[PDB]
Parts: sequence; structure tokens; C-alpha cells
Amino acid sequence: NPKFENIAEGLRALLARSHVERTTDEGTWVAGVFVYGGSKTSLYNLRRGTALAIPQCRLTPLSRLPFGMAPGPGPQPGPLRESIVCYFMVFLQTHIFAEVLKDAIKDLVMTKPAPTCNIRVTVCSFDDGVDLPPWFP
Amino acid sequence: NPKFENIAEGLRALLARSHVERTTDEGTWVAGVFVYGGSKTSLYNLRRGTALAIPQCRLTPLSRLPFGMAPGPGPQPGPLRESIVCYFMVFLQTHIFAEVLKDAIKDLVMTKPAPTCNIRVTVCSFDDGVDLPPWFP
Amino acid sequence: SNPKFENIAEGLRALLARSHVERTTDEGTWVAGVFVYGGSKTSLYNLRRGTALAIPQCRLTPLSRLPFGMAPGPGPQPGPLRESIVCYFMVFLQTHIFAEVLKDAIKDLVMTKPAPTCNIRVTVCSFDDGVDLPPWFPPM
Amino acid sequence: KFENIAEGLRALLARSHVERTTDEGTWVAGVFVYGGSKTSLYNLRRGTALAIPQCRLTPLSRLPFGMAPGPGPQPGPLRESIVCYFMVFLQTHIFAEVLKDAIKDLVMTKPAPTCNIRVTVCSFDDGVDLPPWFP
Amino acid sequence: PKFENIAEGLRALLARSHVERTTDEGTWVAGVFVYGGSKTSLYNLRRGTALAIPQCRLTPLSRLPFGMAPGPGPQPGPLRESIVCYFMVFLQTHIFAEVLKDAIKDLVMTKPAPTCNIRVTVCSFDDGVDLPPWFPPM
Amino acid sequence: NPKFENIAEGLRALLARSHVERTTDEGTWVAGVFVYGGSKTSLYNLRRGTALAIPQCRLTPLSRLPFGMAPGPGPQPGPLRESIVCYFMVFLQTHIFAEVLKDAIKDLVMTKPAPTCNIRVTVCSFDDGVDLPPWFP
Repeated sequence: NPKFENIAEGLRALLARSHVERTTDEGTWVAGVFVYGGSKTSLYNLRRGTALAIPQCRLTPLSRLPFGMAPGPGPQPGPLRESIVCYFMVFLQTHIFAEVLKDAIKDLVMTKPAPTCNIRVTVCSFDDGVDLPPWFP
Repeated sequence: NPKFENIAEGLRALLARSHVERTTDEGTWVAGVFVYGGSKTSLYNLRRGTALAIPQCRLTPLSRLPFGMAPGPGPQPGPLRESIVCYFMVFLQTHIFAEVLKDAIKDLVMTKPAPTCNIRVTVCSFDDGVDLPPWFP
Repeated sequence: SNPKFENIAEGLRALLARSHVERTTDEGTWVAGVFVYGGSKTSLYNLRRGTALAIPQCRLTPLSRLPFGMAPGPGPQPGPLRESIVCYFMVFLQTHIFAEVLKDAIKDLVMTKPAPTCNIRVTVCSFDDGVDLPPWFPPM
Repeated sequence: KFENIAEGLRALLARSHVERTTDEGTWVAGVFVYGGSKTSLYNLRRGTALAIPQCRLTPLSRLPFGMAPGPGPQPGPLRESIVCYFMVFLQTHIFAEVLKDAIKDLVMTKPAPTCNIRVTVCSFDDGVDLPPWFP
Repeated sequence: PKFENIAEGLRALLARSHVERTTDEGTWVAGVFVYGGSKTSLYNLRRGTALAIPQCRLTPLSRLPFGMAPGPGPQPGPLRESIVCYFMVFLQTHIFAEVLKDAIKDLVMTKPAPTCNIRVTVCSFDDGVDLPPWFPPM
Repeated sequence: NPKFENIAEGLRALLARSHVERTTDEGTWVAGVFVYGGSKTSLYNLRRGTALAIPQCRLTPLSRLPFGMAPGPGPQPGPLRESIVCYFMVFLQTHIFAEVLKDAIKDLVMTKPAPTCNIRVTVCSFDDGVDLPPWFP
């Protein structure tokens, strides 16, 4: 139940502003939504909420982002150094639904208190798709 | 670490075939390379590889991939259901180097024994960039 | 009366209203349909009860089971009679164009719903020589 | 009676040289078979399976009513008749036409209720994704 | 028995297309790759093919490895063997390989499972296959 | 048993002369390399060596070849008669790699003593592909 379900319905309502295909005949994972920032807890609930709102997506677990640039060129962190900023990924079978989900998430968090309103999202596109392992039950 | 530097040397030779811009003044994380499959340890080895070869990039830790589709109608895996297939993400400031690193990684692993040769990779693009935090700590 | 059914019926009605196409002919012939399958047994049945309520101009099979398709590779294949637990039902319609409209409606409707309802598939079908469903007179 | 029908059909199918399967493996066509009696459709079903390993069959089920003979009232969409049917899935339209003819040609040589069986070809715009068998 | 029945099937079908089966050169430049079905049905088809076509050469049955595992996980070894069998037919002409493939596909099509599950593809050898010369042993 | 490993490396180095794809997205087995002659043992080690060099290929087991043409007027062999000459087949996904592997095997055995130098190889192509049985572990 909530916070997950309330986030779930929140998104469902926004996703409904658009009429767009969520799936393709190909079945390939060519689109995605990269969601990061806020706090671990705020990302956690948004994630769970997203799973309930969109059965046709696939989600990474939570994980942590590396650092970015300086300035002061002295020096940059290793490419391996990890911040405390968390993220997760949404795989989608269409680009257009991925925009709708981006907007949905951006519109939904901007009405929330911190840290949830500090959550950032962008569409990502995968040149060759991502071949998620098939499920055989 | 033998196995890491042999990898880094592999990648370097290959990346050397193509001297493309790796950085921009903007410093923006707009491109990436999405690496997955193989085994957990070979993947980790490749991630450590890339770290030493390419100081201009940033890397996530390993995490898990969800499942893709179930064949046929009827039951599909949850969005949150997680496989044992691992992935990591490489952030890059330019799209052309993302293309080059994908080509390098693919050309490198295909000549290697399994399971390393079963690693997959695709460029990815971030519509509005990824604001990785600034480093200092 | 049966919320789960009337909810579904209201869903379809809302969507069908997007396109007020001819649903019947003077001919009265069943030349088209909609083939609805997958999901779960209970979700599919629920969709069938809702479709009944929304569209008095159609006729519905009960649920039954689908056979298996192809086995991958050059090995043994399922018998033509082998039955899976995947269910289906068919909708008979007197026009091809309302069949198209109804397929879009079912599809648009279930894609917003939770699993397993969202895993229901549908396709228009059409019958080269019509289907001569039997005439009905109250028995009773 | 299963094994006389099977051959009844193979002999007619043998008149035609048409592909039964594709590389896609998709189920894009069917033959919709109904009427007669339950038993007459049941034997023909069992028979079709023996004749054609490349097809897939629904079990027997019941058909709903059509239109009222007059005014009416009209039947509900749900009311079920005692008339039976089954579906044959096929990977090619052309085979479906050939199997339709074979079935029509075979039953018209039998006594009632078998000669009252009806069949038409049906085409699925998008295919029917029958579940894969591993098992 | 089951062999001569197959042989007659192939015979009747090949007669459709009266193509050159042999060459002056006597080189083995084409094939027909027959697999699937069951081991016993495949074997029957091989014995029948031998009886119908004296101008061809046949391997014994042997097994096929697996192809691809789906997804990005573990794959089967190059050496891993399945229970699917195959055999190969060597032919001296590419056009008879096409026709024999057509005949084999047309024949199994009509047959019960598992025979109807046998697949077949033409194949082409770029440099031929130098099958050894035969002389009757002592 | 290290006999395998040295042939493995023998091939890996020759294959490296050419950068070509070993796999396609279709994943269809449309190319092959047909290897025969020498001796059963010479073929056996080359086979094992081949598997080690090319994790992307698939190998039939060893088997034996039928005979070809009679010399001169004499009676022909029956289509069934088996010789003592052995063979094996290499399934590949691309024609171009098949060529590469054919040259590599030819180049590798031409340097060895008999009977290994008597091993013969030709590329083959499969009009319709070979539907190898998929693998579910």
C-alpha cells in the first residue's frame, strides 16, 4: 500500500494525459528513463510506485552515481569513485512512452516536498537496444 | 593487478585507432555506454579495465538487470523482478567517443574466451544530460 | 450490479464513443470478429462480461483454451490437440469496421490496467464466408 | 472413425501443393468449423489433427446465437446455443483455403449430421500468439 | 518396408525435375543438409535416399550442437551436443541439390510426426569436398 | 592435452589477422567450415583447438565420410559406404568469418607434419540456415 500506491496512482493519472503505445511487436528495449537524485528513500518509493503504474516497464535496482567534473582541474576523481547520489533505470519498448514517463515523473515530483522534488529524470536512448534476459516460468 | 591492466592495454590499443574528442568545455554527461552480460566477475574485470584506460569517463558499480519479456501471452515477470545478469554504465561527454568505446569494447571481448566474449554493449544517449555530482571530498 | 463488470463496461463505452461507426447491417451477417486471449482466466472472463454489457450488438463465445504454438528448433512439436492453460474468447460482429474499433478499444483499455489484465491480447479477425450463428427464439 | 476421416482429409489435401508452414511460424490464418452435431464435429476435429500435424486446434466449444427470427427480442451477447465449433490455426492463408475446401469436400459426401457441418476461412489481422511449447 | 516406401516417395517427386545429377569432373560441390525429426525417422529417410539416388553420397547420422542461448547470459560450448541428429548428402550439381531438397521437403510435409519435423537446407561447398576414391577391397 | 591449447593459440593469432564480425543480430547459422582428412586424431585436436579459439562457433562431433567416385570403369560405391576418412563441421553466423577461419585452418595446418598437413577445409553455405536447437540451461 502507500507510499507506493499513492505514487502509483499519481503517475497513472499523468500517463493518461497521453495516448501512446507502451509496447512494440519487436519487444525490444530501446528506450529508457534515467532517474536520480533526491534521496535513496524518495527514489525507492518512486521506483516501487513506477512498477505498479507501468507493468510493461522493467526496472534496475537502486544504485549509486559516480562523480562529475571539478572545476580547478586539480584533479578529477577516479572514474570509479562513487557519490552518495542514487539512481535507477526504467527500460521501455518505445521512445514516445519514455517521454511521457519522463514528463509524468517530472510533473509528479515538482508538487512534492524535499527531498522528493529534487529528483531528476531524463530520457535515454539505446542505439542497439538492451537485451534483457528472457523470463521462462 | 594483472587482469585489469591487460584489459586496459587492450582497450587503449583499440581506442588509439580513433582520436576523437573525449571532453567538452561544457563538461556535460550527455552520452554513455551500457555494458552487461558475461559473468559477474568478467564484467567487473572489464569495468576495472575501463577505469584505468579512460580517465575522462565515469562508471557506475555493477548492478543487476531486470528480465525482459516472457514469450507468449499469459504471465510476465514483474517490473521489479531481478536477474543475475549484471550491467554497468559508462558516462561520457561526447557521443562520438561513446561510439568509439562501444566499438572498442565489442572488438575486444569477441576475441576473448567465454564468458567475457558474451558481454554486450550499446551506446546510450541522454536527452537532457546526467548531472553527476561535483567532486571534492 | 457486478462492479468489476460494469467498470469494465464503462471503460469500453468511453473508448468506443471515440468512433460512432456502423455496428449492424440489414444483412445481419456475422462477417467479422475480435479474438481476445491471454491475461488470466478470471481477468479474461471479466473482460468478456464487461464486453457483453457494453455492446448488445455482439455475440460472444464462452472462454475456452488455446493450443500451443511452435516449439523452438528442429525437435518434437506439440500435438495439434495439446491444450495450454491460456484462455481466449471470440466476439462476433456484423461489420469489419466496428471490429477494428472494438480491437483498439480493448487494447487501449487493458494497457492502462494492472497485470494480468494488461497482458490480454486481441486481434481483429474476419470470416471469408460469414458465420451462420443460429437464430434465437425465447424458449421460454 | 477418427482414422477414416484423417485419411479422407489427407487424400483431398494431396490435391494441392501449398506450403503449410512459414519461417516466421506465426499463426495468421484459421479455419472456423461449426454445425452438424457435437459428435460429428468431435470426430472431424480428432481427424483433422491426425491429418495435419502442422495445425493447432481449439477444443470444442459452443456458439452464441445470431439474430432473432423476427421483431425480436434479440439474444444477449452471452447466451449460448447448443451448436458447436472449433478453430484450426494455420501459419499460411493458402493452406487455410485448401483445408477449408478439403473439409467442405469431405463432409458433403457424408450422411447427416456430418454433411451439415460448415466451415469458413478466417484471417487474423495481427496473428494469434499461441503460447510456445518447451514444455 | 519403411526404406523402400521413402525411396518411392522421392523417386516419384524427383521425376518432376529431370536435372543433370552428375558431371564429367565428378566433383562434390553441393549438398543437402538433413536434420531434425527423430533419430529413427531420420535414419529411415537416409536409407530411402540411398535407395532412390545412386548418384549421391551420404554421411552416417551424427548429432547437432546447440545454437544460441537467448539473452546475454551463459551460452553452450562449441562442443556441447544435443540429441538432434543430421546427415549430409553430397551431390555433384547444385541444381539437383535444389530439386532433392524440394523433394525431401515435399515428402515429409505429408507425413506423420515426427518425420514431418525433419528440416532440410541446400548447402554449397566453395572448393568442393574431395571424398576419397573407392575401389572394392580384396 | 595441452595439444589442444597450442592449436587454440595457433588459430587465435591467425584469426586476429582479420577484423570481422563473428555474430549477427539474426543469430542464424548460415555459414560453415567443412573440415576433413588427415587422421582421426589430427582432426580431433584441431576440433578441440577450434572450440577454444572461437567460442561463437558450434561443432558437430567427428564422423566419417562416404566415398566419392570409382577410378575408371569399375563399379561405383553405394551412397552408404563409409571411408575411414573423418570430418567435422563448424557452424558460424557469418559467411565472412567462415572464410577467415578457413584460411586460418589452412595456414595453420600447412606448417605441420603429416598427417595434420593433409587436413582439408572448405567454406560451405546453407541456403536456408541451419536451425540448431536452442539451449536453455
